[PDB]
Amino acid sequence: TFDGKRMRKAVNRKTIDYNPSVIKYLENRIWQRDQRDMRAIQPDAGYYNDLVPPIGMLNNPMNAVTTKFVRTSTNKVKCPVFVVRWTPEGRRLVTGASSGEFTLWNGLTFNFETILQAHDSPVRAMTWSHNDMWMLTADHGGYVKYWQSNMNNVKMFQAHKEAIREASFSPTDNKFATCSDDGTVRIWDFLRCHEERILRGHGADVKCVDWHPTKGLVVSGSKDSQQPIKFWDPKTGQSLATLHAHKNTVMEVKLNLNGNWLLTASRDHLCKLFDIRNLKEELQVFRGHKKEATAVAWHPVHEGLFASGGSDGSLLFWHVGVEKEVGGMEMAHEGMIWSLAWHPLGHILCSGSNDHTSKFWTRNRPGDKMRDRYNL
Amino acid sequence: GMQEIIASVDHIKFDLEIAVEQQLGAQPLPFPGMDKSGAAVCEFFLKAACGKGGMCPFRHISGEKTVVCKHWLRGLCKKGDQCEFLHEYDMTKMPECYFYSKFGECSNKECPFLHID
Amino acid sequence: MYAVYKQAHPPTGLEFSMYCNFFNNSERNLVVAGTSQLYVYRLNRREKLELAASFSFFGNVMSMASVQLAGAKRDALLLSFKDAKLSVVEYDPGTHDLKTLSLHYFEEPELRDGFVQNVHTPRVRVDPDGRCAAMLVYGTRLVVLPFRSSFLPSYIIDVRALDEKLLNIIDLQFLHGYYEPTLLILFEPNQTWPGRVAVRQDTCSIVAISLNITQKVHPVIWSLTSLPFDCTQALAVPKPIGGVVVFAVNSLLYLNQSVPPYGVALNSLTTGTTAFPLRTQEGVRITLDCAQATFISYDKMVISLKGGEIYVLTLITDGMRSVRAFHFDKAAASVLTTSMVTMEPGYLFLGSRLGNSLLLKYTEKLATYSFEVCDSILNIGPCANAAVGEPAFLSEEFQNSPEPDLEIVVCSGHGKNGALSVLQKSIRPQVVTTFELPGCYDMWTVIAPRRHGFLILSREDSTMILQTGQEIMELDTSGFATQGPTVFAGNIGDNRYIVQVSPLGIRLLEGVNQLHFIPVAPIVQCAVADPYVVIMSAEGHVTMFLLKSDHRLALHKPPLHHQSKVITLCLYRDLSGMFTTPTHWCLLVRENGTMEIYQLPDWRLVFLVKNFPVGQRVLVDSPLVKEVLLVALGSRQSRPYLLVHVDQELLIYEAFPHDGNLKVRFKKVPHNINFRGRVARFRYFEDIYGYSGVFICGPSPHWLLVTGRGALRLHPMAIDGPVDSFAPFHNVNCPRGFLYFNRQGELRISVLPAYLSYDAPWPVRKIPLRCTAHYVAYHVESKVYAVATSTNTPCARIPRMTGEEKEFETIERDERYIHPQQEAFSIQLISPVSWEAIPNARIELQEWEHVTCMKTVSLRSEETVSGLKGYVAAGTCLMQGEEVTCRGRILIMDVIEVVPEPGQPLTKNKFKVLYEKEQKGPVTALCHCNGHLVSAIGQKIFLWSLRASELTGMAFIDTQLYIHQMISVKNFILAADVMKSISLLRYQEESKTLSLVSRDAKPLEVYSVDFMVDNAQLGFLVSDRDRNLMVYMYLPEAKESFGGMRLLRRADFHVGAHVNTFWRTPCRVWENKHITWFATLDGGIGLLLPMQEKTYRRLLMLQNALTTMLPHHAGLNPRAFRMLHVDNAVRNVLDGELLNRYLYLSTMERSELAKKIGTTPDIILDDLLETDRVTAHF
RNA sequence: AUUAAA
Ligand SMILES: [Zn+2]
Ligand SMILES: [Zn+2]
Ligand SMILES: [Zn+2]
Repeated sequence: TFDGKRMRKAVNRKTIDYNPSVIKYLENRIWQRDQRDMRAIQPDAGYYNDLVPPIGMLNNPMNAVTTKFVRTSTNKVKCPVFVVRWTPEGRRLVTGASSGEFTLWNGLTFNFETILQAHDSPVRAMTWSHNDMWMLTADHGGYVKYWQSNMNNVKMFQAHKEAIREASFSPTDNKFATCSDDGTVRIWDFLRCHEERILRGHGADVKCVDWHPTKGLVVSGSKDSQQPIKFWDPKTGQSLATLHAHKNTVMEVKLNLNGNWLLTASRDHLCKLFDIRNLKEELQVFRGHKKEATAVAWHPVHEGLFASGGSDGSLLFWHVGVEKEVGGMEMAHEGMIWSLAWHPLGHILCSGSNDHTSKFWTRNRPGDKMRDRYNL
Repeated sequence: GMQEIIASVDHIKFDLEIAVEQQLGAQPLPFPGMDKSGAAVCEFFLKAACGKGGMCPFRHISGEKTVVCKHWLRGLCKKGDQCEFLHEYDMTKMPECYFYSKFGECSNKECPFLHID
Repeated sequence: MYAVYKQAHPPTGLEFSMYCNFFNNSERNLVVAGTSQLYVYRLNRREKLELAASFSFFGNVMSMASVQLAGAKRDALLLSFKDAKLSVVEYDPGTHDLKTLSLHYFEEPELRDGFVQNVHTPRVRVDPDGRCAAMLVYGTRLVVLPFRSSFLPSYIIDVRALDEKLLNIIDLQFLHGYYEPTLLILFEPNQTWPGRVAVRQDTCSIVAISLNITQKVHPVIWSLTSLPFDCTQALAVPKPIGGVVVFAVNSLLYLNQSVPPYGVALNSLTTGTTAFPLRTQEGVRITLDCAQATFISYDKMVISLKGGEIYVLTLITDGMRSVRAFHFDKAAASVLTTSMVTMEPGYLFLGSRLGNSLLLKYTEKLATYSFEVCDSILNIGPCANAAVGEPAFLSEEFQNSPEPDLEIVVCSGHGKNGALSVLQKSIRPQVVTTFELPGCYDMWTVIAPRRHGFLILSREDSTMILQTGQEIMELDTSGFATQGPTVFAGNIGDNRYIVQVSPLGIRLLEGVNQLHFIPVAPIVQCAVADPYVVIMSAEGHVTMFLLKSDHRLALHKPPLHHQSKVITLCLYRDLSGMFTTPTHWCLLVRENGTMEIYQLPDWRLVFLVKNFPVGQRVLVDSPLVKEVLLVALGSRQSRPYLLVHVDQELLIYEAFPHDGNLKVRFKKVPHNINFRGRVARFRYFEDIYGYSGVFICGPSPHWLLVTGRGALRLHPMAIDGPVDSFAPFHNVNCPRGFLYFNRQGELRISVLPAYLSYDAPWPVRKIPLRCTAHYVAYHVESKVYAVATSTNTPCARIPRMTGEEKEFETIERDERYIHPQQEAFSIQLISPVSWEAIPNARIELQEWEHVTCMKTVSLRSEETVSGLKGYVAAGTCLMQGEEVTCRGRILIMDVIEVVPEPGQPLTKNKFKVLYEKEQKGPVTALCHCNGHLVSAIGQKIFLWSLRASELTGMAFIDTQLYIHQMISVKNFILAADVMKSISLLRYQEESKTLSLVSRDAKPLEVYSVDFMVDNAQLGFLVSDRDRNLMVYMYLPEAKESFGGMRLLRRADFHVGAHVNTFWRTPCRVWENKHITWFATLDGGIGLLLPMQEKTYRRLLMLQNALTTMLPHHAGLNPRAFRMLHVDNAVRNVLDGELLNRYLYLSTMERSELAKKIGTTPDIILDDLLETDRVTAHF
């Protein structure tokens, strides 16, 4: 058993500390107008203090292709990790596991901090409100829980009779949408825990749901081949559109914060991108996942860059407008990657796989020979 | 120089100064479960009665607490107003180190918990 | 809620420079541009750049280029503005402004491809033959402007739709020697970054597309595809050799269509990073990552490296012009440059945003070249930080002034050009002595046998004569008409004689002795210039006097037809022959309102203005003007100016040539000077502290200065109140000084302070530090400035964490290895008395320690009679890379008085480090709150109490990612996050609790935060990366804030520049308002003055009228420019630069606009002038 | 004290 009462030798842990990068960026912004005034980082190990966070290198999103392994964070329970989410300030990483527990890992040195039995059933959904107060989680039993930064459960109610796959907040966080295996999306009032509407029409398990960044639009993905993607009006409850985008089981639908793009991952090995203003024609199609595409994550800083996870354990990186993958690791995990979470500074990526571990990936050091197992 | 000298504001009574003193626009705390330990101390509750037991957004504090809250430093204080440990940054009030008191000498000299010897 | 934005200092710092025919095809001009500023310079042969034209834009220039259109007398300027705007402008003869030929918009959402955030600046390129121009838009759309009604319809090329899928364009340049406009594009089809080079090395490519203007086809020729990943700009080689030179970070490449590629390695860092065939260039170990290059002649390129080093690169060729080798010659180092251009052969201009832009002259040595500095354009660099303090040398006569006497010290420049700028807005005289002389109202100083020998005073009914010399004594001896008042007194001839005029007559003086006197309605105004004397009676009768050698004043009655009464006069000699058709001119204003210029020896009319008093913007040939003065200013009195005084309103004109009448026209020039016995308000002076100009007397005294730079300088002098009369004074006790009366009747003998330079927009002293100045803090006690500075040293070790302690790896590389730059931080002490650094008062920090913040903090103490003590607190962090945990120190220093070292009076001040301890995390921001020190340590904000020598933890709160800025008012702390937003915190003293009052939930990359202060409203002013100013308000009862937990923005404004430092002063209606000042990263100073709602609404109607009904430079929209981040919005900030256009209008135009917006010109003028008056600080 | 030492 582990209770914080066992003596062990002091350990100095591996760190990915963003503070030197921010300080360097704070100095450069003073005298550098933008990227074109930025002095080049040399591909040498001695140029360690010239690094800046992704906000510094806006013209080159290739910095945030995080294929440098940092640490593997595994619980002693050894159960699959279904969702990973960063605390809104990046202080901690929270993982939802099949055991129903929340595990907290320190955001600087990725070591265990605390664990709590959050849900009775596996934790399937975990989302933070746009204001940093609220973290909403859902489980395979159909219950939705309200949490705060101090990881104190505040409200509990059963939203669905079946497994809730994903939840998404409205911009003002007054309402949120949940998708379930019962085949319906449901719009909820956060403060009263009351379902405003029930959104029906998919005809099979709804595996993903996303709220539009500003408009008031709900996009859903389902197992149903006839209704793979649907667009909804959360107020009226009506189906605005149906998108026959994938052959099999759309697993993720993520709307880019620019408000224009819909990112879809599916079991047909494909990630597709769409313009919600023009839904008849599909935008770029992303190919390169040998097995199913299971997780996607838009980069918080670079609006065209996103990471993708696969059922084989591959973790690939793509950019909008680039046909091929900008980077990737074919054997990032030994099992299906369920979730990808970016640090608020998009310098660290975390992945939680169907294997009982979660891994942290950072940007590659300038001047290193990427001859490790994950690169070469 | 010294903006405090050339541009003094002590003679000015700002609106938000009145707003926080009068607890202005403070809606009752929903969801009785939560605590909001990063909130201000209720000055109305200190003088006499606030009228919102647990529903007040602000902290209703008590003076019997002597040891600082170890979870509050880590940002994981679930108890909130019903917490027996002081939410203050007094180093003298830090709890005694579990490892220095029992397991001989503590591993890191940088720990904040008090060492007795 | 409501405010008006005013800029007090125009931005300094040049990003673009070019050499083109701006005015005409006979000469070329140096055209430079900055942030929303355009400057045209002539080269005067020591060589000096003298300003010929300056224009302001409602938009920041993103790219500048010039083209010679078909059948044109000038080069059109191609200016690019943020997003997709291309404006084609020319100089306009006639009206001396710019002329917009075409303005193009390419701001459609389709062209953006769904990318809401624009990271690519629009880049304009011009074909060398002038066949077309191209502008690259959003990084993907190539706009083509064909040239021959001088423009053909433009078309857009999608570079993705081309062959080879460019998709990441680094640089694009038109190539020489082609039958069709050929554009070479340097691009990365697959992008990489330094760090993933091991898996993706050679990523850059070039294609040359041949642009068919008519068929609109553009095939690709000459593709290369394995260029090094770190390819920076490319440069097109001129016609004889041709091709392109591609700059890479670590290598240099020459590429031509037929020849195989030629490339060299500039350092050993190319080994594992580039598979391109590279040959080690011998004797050079450099980098070209951020370098400016231009071609001098052919096969010779001058390259300004990062760090300022200048290299001459020679393309060594065979007889048939194929490049076979490179030659590198390291010439002298120079300023950090943003642009470079070649003037006339032998001259090179280095445009600089960091440090002063300087003009170089290169000469071949007796292949190699030597560079020397001929001129420099002053640049208040990126204003990282600013400190307000009081100047040390205020004269004793101004000590009882009620308004505070204070100045600005700015951390400017960067690196080797890092400096401190001492900024004072107004001129403060150094009074030598004061004479209590009542009754006398006007003065004249004359030169006698070039010191001033006599000082002549006019009383109500008597004249007082003072003989100035070793001692100033009154002369009761004869010679001067002391019986009554004197209309005017001056020097006639060549200072040999003295001329004195009274209402009775005109008197000629040899000195103390009178040569002869000529009696002559009473005389009210006299004009003297050269051997010509013109006097005017009260009814407008004009007669002229002339020196004829025997000397003697000779009467010559001017032939003038008095259709209208003459009300004022002026005489002027033209030394530099702008007045084409030493010549002499008389300037005359009639009662009907007509202004006339006359050839002076004869009296023939040359110039005529029908409606002079209204204040027309341009005066072209064919109420109650009170005073008129023509003065020639500049180098050798080259540029003449016209000064006019009408209806308590100052309006001043520049003169420019324009082709038997005078080939000149007058252009109104903007200013913010209001005028709200005949005594002249305009006092021309030559050589006051070596400065030539005009002093304007009145309620707002001003110094008008024009040096050899040719830029109009207007410096206020209001410390002594209104000035009645003024005169130059050159004396043994007053070297090159001046003379004036106060309103109380006090005569001041004064000199200009010597430590300031008055040839800038503000009186400035720039102290070169040779290192980056990060933070400056003024210590009230000991009256000194602390400056946190850093200098670059080679990095020799890589810190590592082995699990026990820090382990350092020595960097072992080849001799051809560029060491990384490591910064060493120092805190210095600067004395305002002598702006040199105080010796033996310098704090050196640890090896990798970076000053993240340094402020003057008032911490409570039991020593002084008050509580607060005022130390200097610095926050530091040890930067050792991502892999090492970053931890910080808090340094609290006191500046103490000590006995100075013998022979070193400056050593009376010294640091006293009361506290310097390692913190449990990085110290990223510092602040003080009610005598407590507030520190952002990691992701927490701590509040400390300072004991004798220890810091005691009082309270903390959990905060966001990275707090880089905190400011506090009373018990409230405003914390700015690097990415999240601003936060509002309060501290309660009774219960030691630090809580979050409110915060802005939306993301925001904040630069700096301050406070907007009203009588009771407190606004949180926020600076942004997108160059926006936001005011947030805490409104708990407002619905938009959920329960007061959301901060709501209540005012929006897009300043064209980044703001990193803030400070606020009280207004000079304005009972408890404070003006929030800021210094921009582009060298400017701006204001944000709170406003009443009614005045805001009135001036908002005025602002809309000025936006709609006035043409603007480059056709830009003032309203769209000040919109929020579109270059949601809460327009509650007025644009004072736009509101200044109302002052620039004529009276008729002002009245018409006022009636259209349904108000009174007097009311609008009252509002505008009140805003100008309340902000007259520094 | 809710896992401070996972
Ligand atoms: Zn209460
Ligand atoms: Zn507690
Ligand atoms: Zn201990």
